[PDB]
Amino acid sequence: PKMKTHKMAKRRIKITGTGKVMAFKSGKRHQNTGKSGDEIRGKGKGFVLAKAEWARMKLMLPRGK
Amino acid sequence: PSAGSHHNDKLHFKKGDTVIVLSGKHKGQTGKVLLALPRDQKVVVEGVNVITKNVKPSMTNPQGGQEQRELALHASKVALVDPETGKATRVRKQIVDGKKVRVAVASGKT
Amino acid sequence: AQINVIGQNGGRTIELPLPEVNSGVLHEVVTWQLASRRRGTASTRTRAQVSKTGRKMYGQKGTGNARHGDRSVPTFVGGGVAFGPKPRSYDYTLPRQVRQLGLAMAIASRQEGGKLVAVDGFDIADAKTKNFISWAKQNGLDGTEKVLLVTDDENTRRAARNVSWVSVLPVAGVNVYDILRHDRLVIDAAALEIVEE
Amino acid sequence: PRAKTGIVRRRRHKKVLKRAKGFWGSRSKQYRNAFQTLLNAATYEYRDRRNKKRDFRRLWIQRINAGARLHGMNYSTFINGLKRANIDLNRKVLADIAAREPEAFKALVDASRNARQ
Amino acid sequence: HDLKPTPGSRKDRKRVGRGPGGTDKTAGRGHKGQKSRSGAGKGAFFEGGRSRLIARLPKRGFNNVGTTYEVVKLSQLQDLEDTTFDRDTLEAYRLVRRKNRPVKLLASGEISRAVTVHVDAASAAAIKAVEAAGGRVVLPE
RNA sequence: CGAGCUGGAGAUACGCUUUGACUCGGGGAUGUCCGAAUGGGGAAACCCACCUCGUAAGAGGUAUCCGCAAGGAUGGGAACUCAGGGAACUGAAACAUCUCAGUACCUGAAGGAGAAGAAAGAGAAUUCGAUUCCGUUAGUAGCGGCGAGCGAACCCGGAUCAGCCCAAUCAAGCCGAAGUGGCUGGAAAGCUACACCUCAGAAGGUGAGAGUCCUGUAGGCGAACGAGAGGUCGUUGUUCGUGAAACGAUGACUGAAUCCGCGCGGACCACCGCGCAAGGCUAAAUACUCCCAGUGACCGAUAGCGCAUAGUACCGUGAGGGAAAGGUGAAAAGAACCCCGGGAGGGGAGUGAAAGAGAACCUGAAACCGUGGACUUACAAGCAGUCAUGGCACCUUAUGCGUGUUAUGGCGUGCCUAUUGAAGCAUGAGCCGGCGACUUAGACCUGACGUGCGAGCUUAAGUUGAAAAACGGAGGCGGAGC
RNA sequence: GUAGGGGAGCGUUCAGUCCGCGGAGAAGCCAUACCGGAAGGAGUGGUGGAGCCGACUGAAGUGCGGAUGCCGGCAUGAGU
Ligand SMILES: [Mg+2]
Ligand SMILES: [Mg+2]
Ligand SMILES: [Mg+2]
Ligand SMILES: [Mg+2]
Ligand SMILES: [Mg+2]
Ligand SMILES: [Mg+2]
Ligand SMILES: [Mg+2]
Ligand SMILES: [Mg+2]
Ligand SMILES: [Mg+2]
Ligand SMILES: [Mg+2]
Ligand SMILES: [Mg+2]
Ligand SMILES: [Mg+2]
Ligand SMILES: [Mg+2]
Ligand SMILES: [Mg+2]
Ligand SMILES: [Mg+2]
Ligand SMILES: [Mg+2]
Ligand SMILES: [Mg+2]
Ligand SMILES: [Mg+2]
Ligand SMILES: [Mg+2]
Ligand SMILES: [Mg+2]
Ligand SMILES: [Mg+2]
Ligand SMILES: [Mg+2]
Ligand SMILES: [Mg+2]
Ligand SMILES: [Mg+2]
Ligand SMILES: [Mg+2]
Ligand SMILES: [Mg+2]
Ligand SMILES: [Mg+2]
Ligand SMILES: [Mg+2]
Ligand SMILES: [Mg+2]
Ligand SMILES: [Mg+2]
Ligand SMILES: [Mg+2]
Ligand SMILES: [Mg+2]
Ligand SMILES: [Mg+2]
Ligand SMILES: [Mg+2]
Ligand SMILES: [Mg+2]
Repeated sequence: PKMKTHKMAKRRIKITGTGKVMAFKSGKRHQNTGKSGDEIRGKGKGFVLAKAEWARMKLMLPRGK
Repeated sequence: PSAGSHHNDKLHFKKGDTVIVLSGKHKGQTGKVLLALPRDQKVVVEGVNVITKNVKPSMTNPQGGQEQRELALHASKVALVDPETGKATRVRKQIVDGKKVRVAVASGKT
Repeated sequence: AQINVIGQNGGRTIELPLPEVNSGVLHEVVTWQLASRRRGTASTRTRAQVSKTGRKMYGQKGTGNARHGDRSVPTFVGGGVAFGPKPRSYDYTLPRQVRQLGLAMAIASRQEGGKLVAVDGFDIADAKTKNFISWAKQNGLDGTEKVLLVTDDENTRRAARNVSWVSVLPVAGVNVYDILRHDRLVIDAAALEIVEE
Repeated sequence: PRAKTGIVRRRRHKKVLKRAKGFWGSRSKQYRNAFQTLLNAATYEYRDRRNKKRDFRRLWIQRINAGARLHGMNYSTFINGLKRANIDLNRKVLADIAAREPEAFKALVDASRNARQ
Repeated sequence: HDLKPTPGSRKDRKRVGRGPGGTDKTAGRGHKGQKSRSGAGKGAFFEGGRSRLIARLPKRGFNNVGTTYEVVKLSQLQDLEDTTFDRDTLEAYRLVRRKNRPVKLLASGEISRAVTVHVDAASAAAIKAVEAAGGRVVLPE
């Protein structure tokens, strides 16, 4: 059986050139009028997971994409 | 798993033929084929010979009584002989007449 | 780097698998080889496969007995095998270059023997084993060795075969096993100037 | 291929059992209780190698004290007596002197009470 | 029969169980627990019963395959090919085997000698540096 | 075929057979009664009739459905095929959509295959051209309480190739090379000395292991008979879960054009492309394996099928469940006869190489039961051991580091499991013997070790060969990221 | 030194090859004071009556005291 790709992880995770794993910062959908404008700015973004969380994601998409 | 199975139920000699005893205790003694059973591959030759016992039965006769009769042998200790050589001999199938198949050696025939 | 016998004597060709032949790669090639031909035909029954009804034998608690559900179980005499062999296959694809380097290194090994004997033409009358025996005898094949013969001529093979100590191989039926199995190799030689280039 | 037990289990078993002769009742005839008895035997063997070294020292000491006191001396005072006069004897040996050779042990006594004076 | 495999080619497997040698009793598995048990399952992305990291993270953007360009470098074509030239069926026989995708040329490292190239697109600084060395770049019609 | 035969059965008698038996191959004749059962009935294998011929004996006919007739159908068949109907456990660490799964099961029809098939197509090159199957694309595109998880197709490479008609050689069998002498042994195949055939050294049988003793093998011969439309509502199919939902598919209602016409191309329109629905058949590649043959790093009597045969004994009203089972000897020469006993059993004798093989018959372990002998025990508190010493005994890895056995002293809380903590009055266990538990798979993922190539590396299906392997570049991995 | 990780090995069937034994007697069984660091391994003798050891290599249905485990035989309770 070919190991399947974890379709949830498709739109939320990114493989990197070196071989680290990325995602988008969170809290941006109704936690808005908070705000602060620098939070709202800092959140829409993107960023690298701390580390412990790497193996799993890697196993989520074997193809990298 | 019958004895003839290995030898295709086939006798390499007929009844009434003379035979030399190849192997065993009666090496080389000679005799007439008195009885030959193909499927079992067993053959009687006036030379083997044992002492059998008739136990109780009042037929034949109340008392026991012992007896001297030959005990059949396994085909593979039997061979056709060759009047010249006089010895243990193989066989070739050649022809005669008038539709008869016959048996030769290295110098036919028996 | 070596001579023929009957109908010429060239053979200085063929580069060879140095340093002085390696057994490691040989091993690779041979175990692969035997693996490739295993029947993989061992087969046993498991719990699903034993003819035992699946009905519960008696009550889960009560009885005073230990608990069981079925008599088709691997802790049960006459049951299933827990972890038996089912028919499988062992045949993989060893990298080509390694098969090639192998065969090569076989010939090379048998060269430093020197148990190579390159041969041209032969001379066995018309398909007779006695004549194979005399031919062999003229070439130093006493009988005290096991010999692999490779040729494309129907009748020379047809003459060797029935000899206990000769194993007979047509064309490119060659392989590291069969070779390394035997002592002497009859190459022949016609195939050698092509199996260099 | 399959590989039965064939022969191994019985060889193991007989090994244990044959270690176990002279054991009482089932302890020498049933495998498991043999094997078991033997675990405890393990403990006892190891222990008692050390412990017999403990025991014999004891014995020597007893005898020594005895001889010491025959000639009017305690053991302890006898042994400081010996160390003082730098006589350097094993107590195994001191015991054997004490038990086997009277006059000699006597001489060591006098030497030691001298070393004490 | 003479032969032997390489030291360190073949490690003998783990036979867990088989006595106090040895991994006794529990065969690695530890004492009790769901991990101890014998069943196919958990599996791998199951944290606690909780609420999973991947499930807590925002999805971004759709998905699209689009077209992907097969990369050819300068530095490849340059230094030591001695221009056997590009064409179409020539590149393959040298080294840039793909099919099904259009070819692109990108800057890489260095340019000097002039060559004629046949790609499907290329970068600005690549056409610029290939011309400034005397070579032309061919895009299709 | 050519001398034996009279089934397993081995047992006495009768006898058959060179006028060709027995066995093998091939056709016919006979073929009671039941079972689709079909004359009517019926609790299968039994009861009762009617008609035509016949002297009676006997023979033949008497079901239902399609058809004028001829003739066809009914029933059965392990798996495999299609069709009508269609689960749940379970997974989602609860559950309802979802998943298990169109799986299990039920019914139907049919064959040695079946299905499918001759584009109102796939598709995006104005490319391809019936279907099925394998590889691959590819866990990609997509689906999804966007959770669990589900998951194509096109291209490309293979296997096999096909498209036509209608409505205005194998199955019996025969021939078939080459060795003798001495030695061990109960027995020769083994040993030994010389010797031969090999297109034949595959294999089995022969008193132990046989190329050359038998059957055979390579090779050759071989038969009279024998065989080769659209719509709306309600739904669903494929990746298709109402999603923007195309398309097919019908249950209900409704219902157009026929060539400047019609149908598609993922709402929908134009344009540009592909297509001729509503009429049928079609071999080949594919599936399966009751049966047959060959093979095996499959099993050899708790193994392997449940069976060294039995769906039996046995259990159950029934559906249904369901065992254990093996071995004299080379050859029955299967122990005449004598002794004790009603017999059973045994002791002789005799046979045998061996009865240290006697029919409760290969080896014959352990638990467990006894006889005999050594040293020992009737003032003793004990997880039975262990250490130390003394006594007796014994001398084939043995006169010392001894072997057996003991007296007395010191010391000592069974094993396993589970636990903070086990001698525990916590779990398991009568005993010994056997069976008994971390494996397999994928051409998946990720490391360690090793090997081959190395800026390159590799093939898969398959093709051919096959006492081997070689081809096969389709594909896949590196090569650039964001 | 418990869970656990790591390392070097012992023994079992089957397989390839090499060595080689075996009716002046194999495997199996039985006794034993010898050998090896341990799994274990030999020597001799008794049994048995036809097959088998050692070495290297390969593949496993490969090692038992437990599971109120399974099949089987035989104990206890009891001359009750
Ligand atoms: Mg059985
Ligand atoms: Mg101390
Ligand atoms: Mg370990
Ligand atoms: Mg345990
Ligand atoms: Mg536990
Ligand atoms: Mg716990
Ligand atoms: Mg006949
Ligand atoms: Mg009727
Ligand atoms: Mg439920
Ligand atoms: Mg659930
Ligand atoms: Mg039917
Ligand atoms: Mg609808
Ligand atoms: Mg649907
Ligand atoms: Mg429609
Ligand atoms: Mg047995
Ligand atoms: Mg009697
Ligand atoms: Mg006694
Ligand atoms: Mg008292
Ligand atoms: Mg007393
Ligand atoms: Mg507690
Ligand atoms: Mg603990
Ligand atoms: Mg207690
Ligand atoms: Mg207790
Ligand atoms: Mg408890
Ligand atoms: Mg109890
Ligand atoms: Mg590496
Ligand atoms: Mg330690
Ligand atoms: Mg072997
Ligand atoms: Mg054996
Ligand atoms: Mg037990
Ligand atoms: Mg109980
Ligand atoms: Mg029992
Ligand atoms: Mg009484
Ligand atoms: Mg009582
Ligand atoms: Mg009473």
